[PDB]
Amino acid sequence: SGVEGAAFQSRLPHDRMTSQEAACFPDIISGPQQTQKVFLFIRNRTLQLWLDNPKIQLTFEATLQQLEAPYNSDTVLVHRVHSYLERHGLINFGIYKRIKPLPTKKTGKVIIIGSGVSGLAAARQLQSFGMDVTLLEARDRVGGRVATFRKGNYVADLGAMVVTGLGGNPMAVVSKQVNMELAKIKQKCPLYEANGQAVPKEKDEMVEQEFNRLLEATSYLSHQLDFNVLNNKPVSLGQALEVVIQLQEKHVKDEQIEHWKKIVKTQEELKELLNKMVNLKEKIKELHQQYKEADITAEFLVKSKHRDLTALCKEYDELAETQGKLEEKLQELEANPPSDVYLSSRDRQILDWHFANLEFANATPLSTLSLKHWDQDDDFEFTGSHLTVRNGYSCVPVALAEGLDIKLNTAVRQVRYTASGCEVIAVNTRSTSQTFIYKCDAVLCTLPLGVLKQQPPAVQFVPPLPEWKTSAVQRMGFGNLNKVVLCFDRVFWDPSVNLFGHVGSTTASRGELFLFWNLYKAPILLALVAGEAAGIMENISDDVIVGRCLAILKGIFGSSAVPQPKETVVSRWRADPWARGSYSYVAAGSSGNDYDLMAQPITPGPPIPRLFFAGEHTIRNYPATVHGALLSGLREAGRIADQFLGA
Ligand SMILES: Cc1cc2nc3c(=O)[nH]c(=O)nc-3n(C[C@H](O)[C@H](O)[C@H](O)COP(=O)(O)OP(=O)(O)OC[C@H]3O[C@@H](n4cnc5c(N)ncnc54)[C@H](O)[C@@H]3O)c2cc1C
Ligand SMILES: O=CCCc1cc(F)cc(F)c1OCc1ccccc1
Repeated sequence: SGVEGAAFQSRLPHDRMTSQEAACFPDIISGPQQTQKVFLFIRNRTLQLWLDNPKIQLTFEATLQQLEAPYNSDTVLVHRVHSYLERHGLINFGIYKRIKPLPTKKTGKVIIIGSGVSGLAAARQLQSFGMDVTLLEARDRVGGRVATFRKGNYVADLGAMVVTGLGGNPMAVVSKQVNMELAKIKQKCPLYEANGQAVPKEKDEMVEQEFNRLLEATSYLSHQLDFNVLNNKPVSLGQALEVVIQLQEKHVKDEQIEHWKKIVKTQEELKELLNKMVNLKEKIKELHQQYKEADITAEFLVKSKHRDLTALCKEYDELAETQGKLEEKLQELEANPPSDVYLSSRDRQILDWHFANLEFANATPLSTLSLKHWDQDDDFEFTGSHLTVRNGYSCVPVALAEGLDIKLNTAVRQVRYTASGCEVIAVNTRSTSQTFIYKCDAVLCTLPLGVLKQQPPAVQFVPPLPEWKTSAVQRMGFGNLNKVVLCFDRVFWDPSVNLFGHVGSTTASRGELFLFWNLYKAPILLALVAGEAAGIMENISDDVIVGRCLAILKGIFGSSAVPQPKETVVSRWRADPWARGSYSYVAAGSSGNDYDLMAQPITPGPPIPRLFFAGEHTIRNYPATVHGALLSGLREAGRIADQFLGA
């Protein structure tokens, strides 16, 4: 349906109130059911008006004018619902044409640290709400971990590049607003072994299905058998995977043992039977000779010796009847051995590609992921196919930056917060002698988790952050993932596949250049460096790592088919001082709850909150994504306005 679709697109149940709405509308939840349904229709229709045209501000008046009778008669309730949706960034978010120009006198000063998607999303909200907002950004550009390389006709994303399903995804709104060219990813992904040979289809399917089985077994271990703690330590996904593989190997060795036992027993029966048949020949050879050694006692002696001879001969033919039914049982047993091994050496390498793919998705070696919680956010996945941004994902933060007071090359060094306000201290990255002091009423920190983890600290908080916050910072995972960009003047790969895989020769290096992406107008290939390889490869110069790419590609397509690239770029996110990694993951011994702790604002001791937090590491249901960063900025903007302008 139409207004039901609007609730779904806003990640809301179309036919009941959320807890958040119950808090804000307690008179509605406690009142008659009929009025609750009116509430839900006003809410849903208001979201639909916005989602149907997110390029213009949806005002209260225009909401009222487009509601049909009887709904356009309860002016007060319509206003209450519009205001709530607006305050929480469910309408009039992103970048859109303002109908009401900005209030000329501001109310409250907010310093936002970092001009990534989360800081930008919050900044636009707070500016719309009539506050004085300034973003301090250490880089010479906005976007943070959205970072697009552009040169000539080449476009390639070094950070985020994939939009997950559009159903429920706020990026569907921003896409319309910014005019992103999205293109669905084709799922075919042929694999090539380290020698460049294609993986045959049957081995590809067999190994993939085994990967799915192994992973489902860890989830059974975790969520049915509750094997999540061992020797007082949290079990990791990698650890659980090693256990389920050990049991598969045990199973192979057992069935092998059973099979050898069947062989041996059959051999022993034949050995015994032949020995018995041997003695029966000796017994018949002795009688057959006493049949030639030969009257009335003689005419009856032949009858008796022929009766005796041919009975042993019937005994012997019957034993040769069992002899065949045994050595034919032996013959098919030797021809039907069970498997020698669980995984052939090549099978294992292929299985390690699927593990590498998973270390890509989580940005970290599997031995670091929480067995119990590594996929705690699964239930919030959007619907629809995934897409890539053909024109470069930087179009989003560049569009969101329009009209904001953004200070580039301005690196925050110290954040001071008291019950009387805040001071942010920063230095000019092009001239670190120049120092700046920003006074404000509230600080919104969107620093990446990697920066918050840095010891000694990059940014100093005065007073120091509370232990409950720093230990959550310490527990949470912050992974790494890198990309080699190869720009050619000609397409030598299969233009109709967006993905192909390189199967590494060893487990430890399985994430090295394991996945290639064909996404762009110009002849560009992105290769991923995942897992353990991601951090280690940053120590390799561009030319050497490009050379290793070219060797892989020369193996797949032929040495003469691969020309030298015209431009190359290599990300080093861990070594990047303004990121120190790629994105959070649920580390063994962490949980979704640490994401809630990260989102919690700080209040100076006895008072009102001063220091606020946004960023991909602060949103439990959508971590490590652009949409989660965006949602987190909208959330903190609502919280800050509630504090400084009233709920
Ligand atoms: C390699 C890679 C691949 C990814 N794959 C995807 C994908 O395809 N799709 C997806 O949805 N997500 C993906 N992600 C994740 C997504 O890009 C991030 O989750 C999101 O961009 C983070 O936004 P943020 O605002 O939380 O942080 P950021 O974008 O990092 O914003 C923080 C900002 O603070 C700035 N800053 C740092 N230190 C200071 C300081 N001292 N003073 C001032 N400013 C400072 C930084 O420069 C930055 O601009 C990927 C990320 C990477 C790096
Ligand atoms: O390039 C960036 C990938 C990072 C990433 C981190 C997430 F936490 C969730 C994502 F959706 C995601 O991006 C697309 C993706 C989806 C599934 C598996 C792998 C990647």
